[PDB]
Amino acid sequence: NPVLPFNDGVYFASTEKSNIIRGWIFGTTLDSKTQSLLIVNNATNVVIKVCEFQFCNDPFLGVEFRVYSSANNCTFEYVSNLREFVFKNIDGYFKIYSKHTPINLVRDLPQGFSALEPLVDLPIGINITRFQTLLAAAYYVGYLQPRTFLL
Amino acid sequence: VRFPNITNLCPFGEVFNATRFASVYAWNRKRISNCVADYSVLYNSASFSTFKCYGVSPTKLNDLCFTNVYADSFVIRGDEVRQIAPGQTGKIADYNYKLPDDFTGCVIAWNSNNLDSKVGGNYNYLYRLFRKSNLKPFERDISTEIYQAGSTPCNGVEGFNCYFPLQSYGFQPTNGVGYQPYRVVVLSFELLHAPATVCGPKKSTNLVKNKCVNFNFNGLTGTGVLTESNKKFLPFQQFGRDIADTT
Amino acid sequence: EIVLTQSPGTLSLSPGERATLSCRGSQSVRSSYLGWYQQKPGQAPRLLIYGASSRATGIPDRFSGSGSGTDFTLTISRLEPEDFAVYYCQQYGSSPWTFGQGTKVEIK
Amino acid sequence: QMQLVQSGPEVKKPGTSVKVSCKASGFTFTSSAVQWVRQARGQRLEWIGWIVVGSGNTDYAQQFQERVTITRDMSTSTAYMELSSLGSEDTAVYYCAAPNCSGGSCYDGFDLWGQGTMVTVSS
Repeated sequence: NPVLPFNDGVYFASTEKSNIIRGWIFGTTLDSKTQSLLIVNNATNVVIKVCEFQFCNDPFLGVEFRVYSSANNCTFEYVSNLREFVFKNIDGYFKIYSKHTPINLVRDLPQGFSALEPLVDLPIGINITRFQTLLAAAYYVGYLQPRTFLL
Repeated sequence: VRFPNITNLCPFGEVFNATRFASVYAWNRKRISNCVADYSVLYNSASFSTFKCYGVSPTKLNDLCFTNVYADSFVIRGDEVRQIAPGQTGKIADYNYKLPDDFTGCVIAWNSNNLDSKVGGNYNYLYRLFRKSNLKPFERDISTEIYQAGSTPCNGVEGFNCYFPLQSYGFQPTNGVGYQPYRVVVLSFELLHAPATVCGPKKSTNLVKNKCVNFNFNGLTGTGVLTESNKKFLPFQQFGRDIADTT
Repeated sequence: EIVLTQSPGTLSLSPGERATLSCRGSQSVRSSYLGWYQQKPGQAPRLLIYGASSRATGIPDRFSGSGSGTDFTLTISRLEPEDFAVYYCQQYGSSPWTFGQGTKVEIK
Repeated sequence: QMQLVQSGPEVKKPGTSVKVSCKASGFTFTSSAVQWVRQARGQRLEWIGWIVVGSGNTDYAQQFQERVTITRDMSTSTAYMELSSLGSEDTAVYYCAAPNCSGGSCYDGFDLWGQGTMVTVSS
């Protein structure tokens, strides 16, 4: 789980059956200096908290919760096979699109087509430049570009 | 004109109807955002003795959207009620609760003699009296160090030129109007580079079919005849568009 | 409580010479909260020395005050017709306040 | 300099709860204490006590309880002190003094005076 940059939009793909990867972190400093967003999808609850988080150097999840040391000055809180997610921050809105499909491959991306239905649009004004995943496996990371598509 | 069901209203009642009121020098600040601001309920309520809005129309503040609403709630004396105003001066206005000259927001104050005053004297409310300098706007100072009027150090011992900066209020039911305890809450409207999800209620009207009407569904406005549709929309989709970029 | 006793009563000294006045207490006190002050026979008292090291406003430089422990003193080098008065010894820290016992510097 | 104002001449009878005011001008009389002094005719003076006018906190001697009490008035910036159960040998004069200092960051001493209240008792 290395720290990865966020340029314009992050596409995350997972081929998991044990739901090992169930968290995401977004922000710039990730050391309580600036606002940071943490999303954890545990059991039947998906909790997203936008606070000043003092994240740990090597955050991890148990099978135990060791992600951040402190959470000061919270600004937002919300509770709600192959899994595909798209995260993009446009005009102060953090849009997350999600899609869940059956998986027929072990360690490869199936050559098919499936649209990612919108999931949430958080009205949070946070500058996001880096992101890191949270795992209790393999995944895939891609970067979006300003292109024209015919649907 | 139609809007979704009004839900997730801002917890305005939790501030006004609070069982405890904060001190003047330790006013309680609450943040409200991403909620429906039921401003009309407070505006039409007759339980408030003072209702002063600066920078916003009291009858049209429900149409104004802000990034956040900061509710500063406290209990003060009646004579100090006028001190809660932009550009005002006084002990509370300079040491307990300071408001900026260009403050935008609404201050609602109501007498709480029947709720805060006690027969033996409610001294639970304290206000800053002695300080080195006037407090900055929206600055919360709760220092309990003994104020040194002169150059002689107090060393934690009261005495000459060593007075306690905090003074308690003698709130009693038999006290006068100016000495009676009054609860004052100031709602300051913070508007920054944010989506400003804090907004007032949206009006709704009965639906009319088979008649030329001017329809306004959220952000889509137009004029036409609304009839029953046999089409099927996706759960997240709101409106459909034709091949010529027409709704 | 703390009780102090000061120089004895009705002492007469010739003008222009050294005059010394004493104050002793049964219990030790803090010098940072100490004060000697003067009062004319028929008028309000006036502060003379505070802290045994700082000269009080409106006091001539010829007046001096000092002391340590439980024994403190007030000295005037040259007597002026404005010295016919009564001097008082006091400590002004916490709740106990012990005002002066009175010492009349008189005129021959 | 500051300026304190007290009452003037006073002739009374023993047993009367005498009432004397002390107001200040020239300096901020917000929460500065007021210390009171009594002295007989040419007789040595002793300690009465002091009052915190900001919150009206009274402090007196072991002998002046249950016979002296003082109230506050911020409107005219005056300390109002009264005595009860006087005596025929209590003829004296009363003075009040606040810490002589100008402004909020001021000096420490008690330098200036009031006007003095002469209490004379006969029969």
